[PDB]
Amino acid sequence: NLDRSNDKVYENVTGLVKAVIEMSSKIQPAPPEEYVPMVKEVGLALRTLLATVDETIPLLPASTHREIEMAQKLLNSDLGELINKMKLAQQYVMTSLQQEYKKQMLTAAHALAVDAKNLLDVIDQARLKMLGQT
Amino acid sequence: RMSQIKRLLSE
Repeated sequence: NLDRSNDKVYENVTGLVKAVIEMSSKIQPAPPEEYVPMVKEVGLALRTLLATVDETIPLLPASTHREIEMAQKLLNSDLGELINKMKLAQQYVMTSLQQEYKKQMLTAAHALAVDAKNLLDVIDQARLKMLGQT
Repeated sequence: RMSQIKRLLSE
């Protein structure tokens, strides 16, 4: 379908999704000096992503703005929620609970990726609309 | 889990 040669949204969503994947694969074996940076790395990707979307919004039809902004709302929400779990898992380092809190991080990050993927979907539908798809 | 996002990763 759509040409992604210079689709910034699509790159930024890819790179945020890769970031979640990276963190996930790495998380279990990993102490806080390793797993905090990777969450930073997600957040940074996220912001790069929302900034791009802010620039794109005004190019896309009026009728789709609400829905997007909400998808953006959500992503922040998710990130927040991932940090919470991140902090919990740090409180309980080298204790019985370490691992079961890393589980709830993984759940949170998988949410983030899913929702970023959904954001991308919205954008596309917007472009397609604006590009005059049938 | 892993396998789920890894597909949507490259569509």
